[PDB]
Formats: sequence, C-alpha cells, structure tokens
Amino acid sequence: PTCGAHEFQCSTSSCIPISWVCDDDADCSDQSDESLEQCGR
Amino acid sequence: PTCGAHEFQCSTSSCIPISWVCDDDADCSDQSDESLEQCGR
Amino acid sequence: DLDTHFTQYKLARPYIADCPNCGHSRCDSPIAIEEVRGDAHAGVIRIQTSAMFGLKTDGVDLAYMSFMNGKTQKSIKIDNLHVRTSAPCSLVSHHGYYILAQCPPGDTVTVGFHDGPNRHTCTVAHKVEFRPVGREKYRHPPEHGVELPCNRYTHKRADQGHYVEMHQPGLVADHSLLSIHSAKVKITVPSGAQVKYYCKCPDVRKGITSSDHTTTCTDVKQCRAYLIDNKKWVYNSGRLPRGEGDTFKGKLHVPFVPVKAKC
Amino acid sequence: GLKTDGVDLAYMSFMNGKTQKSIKIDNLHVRTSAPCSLVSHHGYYILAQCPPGDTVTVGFHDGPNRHTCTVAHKVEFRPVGREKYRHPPEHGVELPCNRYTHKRA
Amino acid sequence: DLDTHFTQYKLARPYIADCPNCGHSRCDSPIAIEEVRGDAHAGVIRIQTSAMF
Amino acid sequence: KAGSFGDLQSRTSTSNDLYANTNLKLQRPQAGIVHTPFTQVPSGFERWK
Amino acid sequence: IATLAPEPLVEHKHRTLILHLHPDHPTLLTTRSLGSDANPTRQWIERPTTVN
Amino acid sequence: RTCRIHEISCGAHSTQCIPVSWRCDGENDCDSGEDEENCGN
Amino acid sequence: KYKTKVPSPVVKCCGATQCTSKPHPDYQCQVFSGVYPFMWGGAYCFCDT
Ligand SMILES: [Ca+2]
Ligand SMILES: [Ca+2]
Ligand SMILES: [Ca+2]
Repeated sequence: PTCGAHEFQCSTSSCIPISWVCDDDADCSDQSDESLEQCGR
Repeated sequence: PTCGAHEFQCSTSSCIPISWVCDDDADCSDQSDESLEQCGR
Repeated sequence: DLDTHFTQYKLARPYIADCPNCGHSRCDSPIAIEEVRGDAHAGVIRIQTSAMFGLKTDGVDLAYMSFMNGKTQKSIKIDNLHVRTSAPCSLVSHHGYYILAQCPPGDTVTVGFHDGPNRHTCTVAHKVEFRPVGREKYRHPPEHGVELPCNRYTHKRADQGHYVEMHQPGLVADHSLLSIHSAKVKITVPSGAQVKYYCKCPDVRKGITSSDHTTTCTDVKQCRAYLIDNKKWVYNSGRLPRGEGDTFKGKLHVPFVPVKAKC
Repeated sequence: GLKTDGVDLAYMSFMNGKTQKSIKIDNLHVRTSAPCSLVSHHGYYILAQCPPGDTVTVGFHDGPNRHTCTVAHKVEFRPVGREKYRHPPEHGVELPCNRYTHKRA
Repeated sequence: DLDTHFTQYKLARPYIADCPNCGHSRCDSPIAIEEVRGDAHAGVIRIQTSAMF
Repeated sequence: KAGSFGDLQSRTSTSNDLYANTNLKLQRPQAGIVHTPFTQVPSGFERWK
Repeated sequence: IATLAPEPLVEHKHRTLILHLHPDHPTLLTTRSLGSDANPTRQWIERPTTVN
Repeated sequence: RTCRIHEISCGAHSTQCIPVSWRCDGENDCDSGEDEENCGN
Repeated sequence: KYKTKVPSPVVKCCGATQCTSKPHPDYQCQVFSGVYPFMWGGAYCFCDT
C-alpha cells in the first residue's frame, strides 16, 4: 500500500505527513518517525 | 481651594492630611506628595 | 521537524495588554488571558495568552519562554509555569501563544510564571465546567469504563487547517525615552526606532524622527512620545490599538485543534 | 513591617519562646479553599482577597519550618446589585459598595 | 523500640505499578494509589501507595 | 430568534455565507483602558443541547 | 463593578408584553404598574424562560 | 500671512503658518477646521 | 456555537473617526468620544477630554 506524495508511511498501512516526522512525537505505533535512521540522533 | 492647617493640597481641589505625605503610597493622581522634590529622595 | 510548525511563530513577538486582577488592581501584565475555550468532554481546556512559549531569540527550545518588560523582549527558562482554576491543574503542552491544561471545574482561570523574585499573575473570570460523556454524571474520568466517542483538544501541534491572523503592531507609547537635556527636552531613539512625537507647548510640533532631535520646548509633561517597531508582528488583540494605514492579513496556525477521540 | 530595629515592609517579627525573632517575608500564604492573593500587611493585620470557603489559614516559613494555623470561619462572596455573580467582571456597571481600605492610616 | 515496628518491613521493597493520570496519559509510576480509606470522623484518611517511607 | 436554535445558520459546514443574529451590542470602555467590551445573549445551540 | 445582563427580547401583543430572557447568572426581574394598585411581582431568573 | 513658499497659512484668523504636508491628517491642528478639508480622494 | 472575534480598535484621539458598513454577519460599529486611555508607559495621547 502506497500513500500520497505528502505522507510518510511508517508500517501497517498507516501514514503520517512529511511535516510530522522528526519532531519528538509518537505519530505512529512503531515509532519509525523518530528512529535513528531518519533523524540521526 | 484653600484647605486647613492639617491638610496638604496636591492639585485641583484634592486635600489629604500631612501624615499621608511621603509614605510610599500615591493618594493623588498628580502624585505630588510622593514626588522627587517634595519627598527629597 | 520542530521548525516546520515554528516557522511563522518565529515572525511574531509577545506583547503587554490589559489583564483584570493581575495583582489586586488590574495592572498591565506580560501574560494576559484572552479567549479560554472550555467545551471539551474531559475538562481539558486551551488557554491563549500574550507570552510566547517554546521560542528563544535564536532557534526553538521547549523549556524556554519569551516575554516583554517594556520594549525589551526578554527570554527566560520555564521553571514554575502554573495554571489553576480552583485546584492546581496539570498542563499538557504549550506552543506559541497557547497553553493546554486539564482543569477541575470552577469560576476563575489563573496563570503565572516566576523569573526571579517576580510573580506575574493574571486572573480572568471564565466559568469552566466538567462535561461527562454518556448517561452518567461522573466527576472525574475513571480507571475502567466503557469507551465512547468524545471530542477533545489534540495533544499535537500542527497546521490542521485552522488559522489565526497576525498584524503589524501599532504605535506603542513610551514615556521613559523623553528626558530633559539641559533645559530643553531630548528624544532618545535606540537602534532605528523611528520615534514619533507630538508637542503642544506653544503650538503643534508633530513629526517623525530617527535619531537625536533635541526638542526646543521646556516641560516633559506637555509632549507625548511613541515608538514604531515593525520588525515583528502581533496577533490583533482587542486590547491593543490598531495601526494607521492598511495592515496585512497574516496567517498563523492554531496548534491544539479540536479532534474526536475515545473517552 | 517591623524588624525590631526600625520600619521595613519586607520584614516580619515573631517569638519562638522568650526570644523575639525577626526574619524576612519569604512565603506568606493565605488560603481559604484556593490560595488567596494578599494585598497589604501592617502590624497585627493582613488584608487579602479570598475565594469563598469554610476555613481560613495563614502561614510563614521561618527556616525549614512551616508554622501554619487553620481557623474555622465561614467566608462568603457578596455581590453588589441585582445579579449574583461569582467573580467580579471586567466590564459592567459601577455601583457603590463597602470594602476594607488599601491604605494604612 | 522503633526497630520493632520495622522487622518485617526490611524484607519488603517498593514497586512500579500503573496508575491513571500522572500527567495526562496514565503512566507507570513508583507512586501508585491503592485502597484509599476514608471512614473516619474528621476527614482524616489513610492512603496506601507503592513507595516506602 | 437569537436564543433557541437558529442563532447561527450555515448552508454547509464549509460554506461562506452565514446567518447570525446574537443581539451583539457594543459597550463603552471605562476608566481609560484600551479594550473592547460587548454584551450578547448566549448561544441557543448550547442551550438546545 | 457589577455585571450587566443580556438584553431581553420584547414581543408585543394586544395588552400583553412577552419577554424572552436568557441570563448567565441568577438575575432578578421586578415589575409594577403605574395605576392605583401597582400589583408588584418579583422573581429570580436562573434558566432561560419566558414571561407574559 | 506672507510666509515662505514651502509653507501655507491656515485659518486666516490668527495668521498661523503650517507646512503643506499636514493635509487631511485627522488631527484638528488650527483653531479653524479648514486644514482637514479639500484633501485628495 | 459561534465565536465572536474583535479586531483591534483604532485610537485616533485628536479628532473623530467614522466607519463604513462592511459585509459581515452581525457586524457592529460605534464611536465613543473622550475616553483618554492609559497604556503601559503613560497615557496614550495628549488631547484631553
Ligand atoms: Ca512525529
Ligand atoms: Ca501618600
Ligand atoms: Ca493637518
């Protein structure tokens, strides 16, 4: 399953927008938006 | 507006007693009783 | 990123507006409660103030807040930022002008923050009530209960299609910049301030200056002064005087929009 | 307002035994059901603006001590006029009332 | 003796158990209020928690 | 009727034309401060609930 | 400073005055007539009501 | 009157002189209200 | 439920100002004469009464 161009897809077919990644929040159930491979913290 | 011997007149018919002069409280809108020259501070 | 939300909030500044019962005699406070919204289903409310939370002079930091004392915008670390109604509420988040807190019912709304030995309190009179969900009138959300659809204010700052407008600030009147030089009053204009003046000492002597301009009149009580700072903008409160000419229709998102949740 | 050597509005004095101590007012709190915001203090008297409730308690921190005293007095809110408000409004009608004075005289 | 009231309490430890509403979102906390008892006659209550005092 | 159900009427949730009579009356600011007060009847939709 | 109630809605009829009142605080309404007998009324309004 | 060429008199009652740029500014400067009239559209 | 928004008032405080009729639901205009407000840092303008 692919979302739109303005959505970042974490896992399990639930996608959050590109403005919502790397911002110290849990917007996905797997915490892929604040992982070490994207933010690089 | 000439007040008595125990009253101090600030400006424009506003009289307060002499004990109310220079006591860290503004009793007049003119603020003459707590001014820089009348208090001496 | 943090700066995606904080982009248009870097372009605005705090302000000092009228607050009733700031201390005991309705002074002007750096933090001023305007438009507290209390129609959610668990006692959570969103309060809008005049201070700026989570924004320094450079960058963004979630533990720092910014406010004004005069004309100098001062930043200070958040230490004790309290919101209380009749018992101390527990706040949730803060972003820009807006605070979020979960409050017990009451009749007042109080905010405050310490910087040194100062207090800086404001108290508005808004009737906030606890609204239960369903066919039972409970007084606090329970440990275990049947799930039902409730509408709440969201935890996350984002755009979400709700906007408020910022405006170019009008003239702000300052009297501490008017001093007597030898026997004639002098205007102190700091750093491109464009200080306005209006003298009626024998007649009108109005004009706009940019530096110095030693006024040829006697008393400091017969001449008004202003200050034109247009670098940063402000939300057009009802407690601030408007600008002279046309003012641009800015945009600013509201962080904690109402959503639908489960209670 | 007294520090046993003169007059200073940031000071208080009390007795712990037979020795009359004197400290600086650090945390002088008055609460009824919610914490009140006090107005002035002069000698034996404290002026404060309190919400309604059934108890009145004041206290002051000496060192790490507490020094609390809670009396049982019923204090109410009394509006002025023909509307029963529960907190004084921002705007409305100016009406004559009767309140304790701010000034010490 | 003060030590007589703590002979069986040295063998116990605190624990972390869940409790709703630490802040906003029902934490797991060292303090966990269990079995508040309020059947006295002057508003004096007894609160059992998970921490050790 | 400003207090029962049609204080605010909108043809669609995203519509641009609004009907609103809430008896909004302005009030004079007092004692030399800049603020705008007003008086109006409460919302009838909140009363209908 | 005391509060000010919202303005009532006046609806006229033949020898009848109809008032729709929507208070936010418990608010007092007292009437009288300017004849030989005043016939006074007095009541406290807490909820939105209607009187004739 | 008989002012400089860069200024225009106002009122024509007390012969008071103002600069030309203070036209329709919204402030009642002179005693007569001729300075707030005949401005640009 | 509605939400009444208030724009910032203009203070032309030596003279008088008038408004047009903007198209807005339940729009309100008024002019209050001789207010003499007091902001922070002294009074707003010199012209008394
Ligand atoms: Ca995120
Ligand atoms: Ca005095
Ligand atoms: Ca002019």
